[PDB]
Amino acid sequence: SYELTQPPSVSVSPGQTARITCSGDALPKKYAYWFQQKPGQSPVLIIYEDSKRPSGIPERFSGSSSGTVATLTISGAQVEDEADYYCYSTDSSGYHGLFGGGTRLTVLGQPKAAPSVTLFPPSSEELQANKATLVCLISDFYPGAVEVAWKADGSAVNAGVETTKPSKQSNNKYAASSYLSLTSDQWKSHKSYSCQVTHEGSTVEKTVAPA
Amino acid sequence: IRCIGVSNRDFVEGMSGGTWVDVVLEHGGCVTVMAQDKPTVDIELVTTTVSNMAEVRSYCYEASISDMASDSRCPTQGEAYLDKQSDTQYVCKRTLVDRGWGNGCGLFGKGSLVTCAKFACSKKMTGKSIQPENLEYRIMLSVHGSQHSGMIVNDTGHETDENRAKVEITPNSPRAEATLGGFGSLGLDCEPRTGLDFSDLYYLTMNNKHWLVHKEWFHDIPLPWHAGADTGTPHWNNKEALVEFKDAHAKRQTVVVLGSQEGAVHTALAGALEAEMDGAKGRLSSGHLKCRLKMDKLRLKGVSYSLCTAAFTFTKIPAETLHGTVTVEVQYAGTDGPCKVPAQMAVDMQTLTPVGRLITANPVITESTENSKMMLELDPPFGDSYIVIGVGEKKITHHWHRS
Amino acid sequence: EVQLVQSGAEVKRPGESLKISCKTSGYSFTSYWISWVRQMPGKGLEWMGAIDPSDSDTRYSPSFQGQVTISADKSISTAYLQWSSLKASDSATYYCAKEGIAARSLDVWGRGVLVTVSSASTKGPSVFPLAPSSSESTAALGCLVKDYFPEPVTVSWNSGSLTSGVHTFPAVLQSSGLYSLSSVVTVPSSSLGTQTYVCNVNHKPSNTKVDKRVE
Ligand SMILES: *[C@@H]1O[C@H](CO)[C@@H](O[C@@H]2O[C@H](CO)[C@@H](O)[C@H](O)[C@H]2NC(C)=O)[C@H](O)[C@H]1NC(C)=O
Repeated sequence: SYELTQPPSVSVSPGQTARITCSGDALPKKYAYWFQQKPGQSPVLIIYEDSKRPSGIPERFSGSSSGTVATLTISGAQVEDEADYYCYSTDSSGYHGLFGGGTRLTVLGQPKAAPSVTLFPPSSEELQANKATLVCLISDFYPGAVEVAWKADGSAVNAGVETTKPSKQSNNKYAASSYLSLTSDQWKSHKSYSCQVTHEGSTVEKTVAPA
Repeated sequence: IRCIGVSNRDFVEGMSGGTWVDVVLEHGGCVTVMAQDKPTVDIELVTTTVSNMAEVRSYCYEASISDMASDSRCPTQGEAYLDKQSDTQYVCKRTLVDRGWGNGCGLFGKGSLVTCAKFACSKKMTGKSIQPENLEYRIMLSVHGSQHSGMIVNDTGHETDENRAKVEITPNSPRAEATLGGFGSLGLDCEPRTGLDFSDLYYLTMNNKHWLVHKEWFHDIPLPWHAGADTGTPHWNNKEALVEFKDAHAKRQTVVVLGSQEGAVHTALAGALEAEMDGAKGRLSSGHLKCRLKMDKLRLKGVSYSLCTAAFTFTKIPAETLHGTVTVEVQYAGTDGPCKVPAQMAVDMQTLTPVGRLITANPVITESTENSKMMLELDPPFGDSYIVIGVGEKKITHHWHRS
Repeated sequence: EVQLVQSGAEVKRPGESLKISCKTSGYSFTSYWISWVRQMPGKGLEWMGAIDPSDSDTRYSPSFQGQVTISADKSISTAYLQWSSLKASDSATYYCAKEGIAARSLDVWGRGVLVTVSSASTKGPSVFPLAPSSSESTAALGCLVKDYFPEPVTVSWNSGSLTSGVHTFPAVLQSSGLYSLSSVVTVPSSSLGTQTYVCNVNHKPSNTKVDKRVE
């Protein structure tokens, strides 16, 4: 098979030069195309023919392909450039498409944000249905990396946990949710339920009790 | 009466008794044939259509390139080839490109390079063929059969109308007797090949405007072409005249299209004979059809009619045609119809010798009841004169001057 | 001026046939090639194939040649991408892209069509209120949308009135194949008693709109 190799993550401080490398074999003989894709938006053309910049793109995005390596140069990086970056090229024949693995950029200017956690016990109507659901809500944290655990009467909870991936807000601190499915019998078979939320060496604990 | 108001008219005067009248029919021109005790007949060549024309050739003047690539090999390392070279729809250029240790090749010398791109002609023109067997004339004739008003110049119906017929003529069988039941028959033995010319030309269509071009001019055009009529994505010959290669560097010979060529040919067609289609067939504009109609079985309608008695009225102001003749519309109020119109021209006015000759020879009134309208055309004498319509009391006189 | 309007979001089941379309308007459709790109959730871009509408010339990637069918009706200037047997692993966002002059040179991109394929069934949600205890100054009132399928579900507060603190977290795809979400809002404790809070849950594929009261 044939794939283009990209570094998974690349970090850069604001105002510095971020460099992204795309490794290929037929790149000494074929061109490359650099694309940028933001969450939810469709990809935009950053570089075409390995050295040219389209209209509407800022002057800082430059590029150059040298031998078996293509290189995207971002002089004076800013926080709005934090997105996914792909390269694209053709095979040795030149009539098929080839996409790289991707390079998720990271800008460290923004300050650390402790998570805001809200714990909700099961509703009154769900207990009459002989079911239960605990709702642990996370918002306004950064970066997007949390560890959710549940503690029934202090002891750990192995099954029943459901957790989402860290999703981004317009803050741009991240947000996520975690639900715990249970029955009314197990909800009333303990005394205290806690939602531990780990974020950057900072655990947040919230507790609910059937009282 | 379909020729009243024609710019290029021809007052062809026939022979008293004789059935031989030679008439030449130019496009946009008509001929009024007046003769002895026979009705005067308007003759016009309206259309010179052509039959199925076969698509001989088809050139290109707007192309679209697609799917290009350039394979390059190192010096002394083989002949560079691509994956879609032998495809006919692809134009390719195989040139040499300087290489070295900077480009990747381990030798300093000239190397190979091949660039290919898919051809697709967006806007193309077609050139067809014409044969004398294909052309077909069309002649319309309308007698001055004492027709009501002016708006008797409409082809609506006509099939139920005498004194006005259409005939079709082909070089193979150009006999085409014209029937006009009230006035009889009217033979017309016409001869083609007077139309100059059809020897070796082409019917060229580009977008929607057509012309007639020569043989070697249309053969000598630096544009892509194919001789088939296929619509199934055929192979275009001479694809190099629209696709240019310039300034290859190491892996991409910059390909450039030479743009559209419509106006480029339009500058080469200033002076060519224009043309016009007819949906499927094509029209011509040269004409000049020499013809000889025999008027043997022509019969004048309205000789038994007795000279009208009641009073006429001027329905519209008489006007002078560009040739000198005068058209008059009169309106009879009386059941005495049918009857011959007592129209004449005189200078003494009392009484009552005529000077000028009529054009609409022996004018009648078709309808009987009750108040009919009819048309007239006279050739007044040079100088001042009077025109008199009617008989006896209640007659109408009018002053007139020619030139 | 160039416009590549793709199809709408599609939810199918494993095995069903499907055909997504890319309607174009604004350029010479029979001149430039049309390429398709697949992007799985949380994964990267994958070029599937390309097609020239002048003669429907097709180039398929070896990873997809024999599993998809690319057609195009040049009469209406629209490309297509169809599957006969839809697998569960085909759920992704699909982009149609007008190519450039060079081979496989991507020029114009669409907005992407969402293809969801699961063996679940359309089912309405179950709405449950969420109120905290009793601080005593501010509070957070939430609503719980339980065991629904498929996306999306729009939840507002008092008919779109409350605009501050409206929080709608994304859904979680549980192992049962159904989605579930919750929507919270920040309300001061002093406002309770002088203001009635009701969440408006609305799900179109089930045609079910349930508004719930919150303590
Ligand atoms: C030319 O057109 C005129 C209409 O402008 C025709 O007039 C006819 O008039 C009579 C009496 O009003 C109607 O009974 C007919 O039905 C009309 N026919 C048409 C065509 O509508 C006239 O016949 C046409 N041909 C001529 C004047 O010879």
